[PDB]
Amino acid sequence: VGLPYSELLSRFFNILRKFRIPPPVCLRDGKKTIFSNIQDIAEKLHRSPEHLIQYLFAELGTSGSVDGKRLVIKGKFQSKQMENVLRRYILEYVTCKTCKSINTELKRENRLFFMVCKSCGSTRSVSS
Amino acid sequence: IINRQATINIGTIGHVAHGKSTVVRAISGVQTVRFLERNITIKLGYANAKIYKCQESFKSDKEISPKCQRPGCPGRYKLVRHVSFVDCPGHDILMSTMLSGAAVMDAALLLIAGNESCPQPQTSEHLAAIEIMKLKHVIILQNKVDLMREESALEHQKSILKFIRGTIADGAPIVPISAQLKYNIDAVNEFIVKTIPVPPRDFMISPRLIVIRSFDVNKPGAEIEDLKGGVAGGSILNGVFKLGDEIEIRPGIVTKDKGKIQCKPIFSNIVSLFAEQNDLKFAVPGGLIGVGTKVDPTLCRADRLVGQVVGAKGHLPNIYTDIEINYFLLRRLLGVKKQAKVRKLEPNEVLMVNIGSTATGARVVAVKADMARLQLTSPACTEINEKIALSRRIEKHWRLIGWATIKK
Repeated sequence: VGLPYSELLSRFFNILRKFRIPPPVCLRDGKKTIFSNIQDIAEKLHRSPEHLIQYLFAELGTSGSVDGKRLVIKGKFQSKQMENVLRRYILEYVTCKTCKSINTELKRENRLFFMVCKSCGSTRSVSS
Repeated sequence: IINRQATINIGTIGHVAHGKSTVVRAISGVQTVRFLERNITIKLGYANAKIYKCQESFKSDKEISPKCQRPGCPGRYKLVRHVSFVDCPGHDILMSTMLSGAAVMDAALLLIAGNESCPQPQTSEHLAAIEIMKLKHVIILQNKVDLMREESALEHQKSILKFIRGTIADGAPIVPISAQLKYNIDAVNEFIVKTIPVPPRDFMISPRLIVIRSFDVNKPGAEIEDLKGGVAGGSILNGVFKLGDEIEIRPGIVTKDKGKIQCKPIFSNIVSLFAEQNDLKFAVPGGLIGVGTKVDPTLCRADRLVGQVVGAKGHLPNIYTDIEINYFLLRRLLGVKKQAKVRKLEPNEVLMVNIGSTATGARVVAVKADMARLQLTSPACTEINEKIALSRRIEKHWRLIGWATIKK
């Protein structure tokens, strides 16, 4: 029977609601990956700096520490694969599938990360 | 309100990158297990939902939370039923797990998005499997409507209707839902109650339990003087279980390694039952329960108990490595957008055979017109007869060929 469905559909219908990438000013001078421009990235895209570091760690087996603006990360990583990583980060962590909102916040939800959006309150995969 | 455990097994079927897990989340509240040791052995996301209805109409009755302030009525919701979710993977490689899930299920939920193609193969295959393994209670759900237009959705619905006519299933409810917006779940809940009657189950019915997960409840730095028994994370199809019963694990075991595999089934006595949060004496069928038996914690390690069947004492299932199947083939393959004729079986070829739940890959030894001899790598079992679904690798994905029955 396709008659009580129609009403439901109608109800559903009734109740309904990129240049942002910054230039990475970094020398590929390696052995230890140094990102001095990362503060600007954090600022422009509206994000805490630590989350990006965490993402990087998740991507590739690295070990380092946070310093005030500048990063000391172990590894010789280039100005194109890091760039690719950045591009990915900007493609999925900034973007929310249901509604593209600005306000996104960090949450440690158990070992794998899952962030929350301040506008609606939805759990997004913070790994893929 | 007393904390009552699960009453009926509800499963979800669909396609890859649609968001079945998301749907499950929307329905309940507890996050899915999938996507190292704890909640990793099973490929089915565990979800605890609640059906408590207020009777102080249609959609304004069902709620997620037990506390009621949202619709308008000041009174608390009345006890109906508690439900658990079995989320099978909708991927083309791990179909064995899906098949395993299927036999455990009592109610089905189909998900189709209104943006992709109309005749979807995987969904069709799933439907076929459902038809095979005795699951006449099917509910159709629409996943994505917000991205599409007014008439497009209607067209999609019409197409769906056209599709479901020639099949065995005729009476199936249809609901439009959004997982991310959190709406129209109440209607779904209502449907779950109204359309599907709960089958009668006493304490005389042949015990039937299927173990998917294995638990070793041991703290890092605990003495031998105080030890907890091995916990088997298993779901009950039928038969009510209580504390103080004899259980046997039936797919056999490889112990002595030269050496024949002629051995008795794995006997065990129940110590404790782990459900919801607190310990309980009774176990209502139709849900995954951490059954703590006299089995070792060494056996319940990580990847040793995968789809192993459990039965109560005084019933005899059977250890099978070589199976005698009576198979029937269809005319043309179901699960393409390009219908192809079903070819005859070739000797020594990797196929996937699922006797009810037993997730097994089998090689063909002898080819006959009606009978087939199959050699199994992973262990399998036979209860009395059990409805069997067959699947073959032709074009990257597992594709259904027909139905089978064991002659023993």
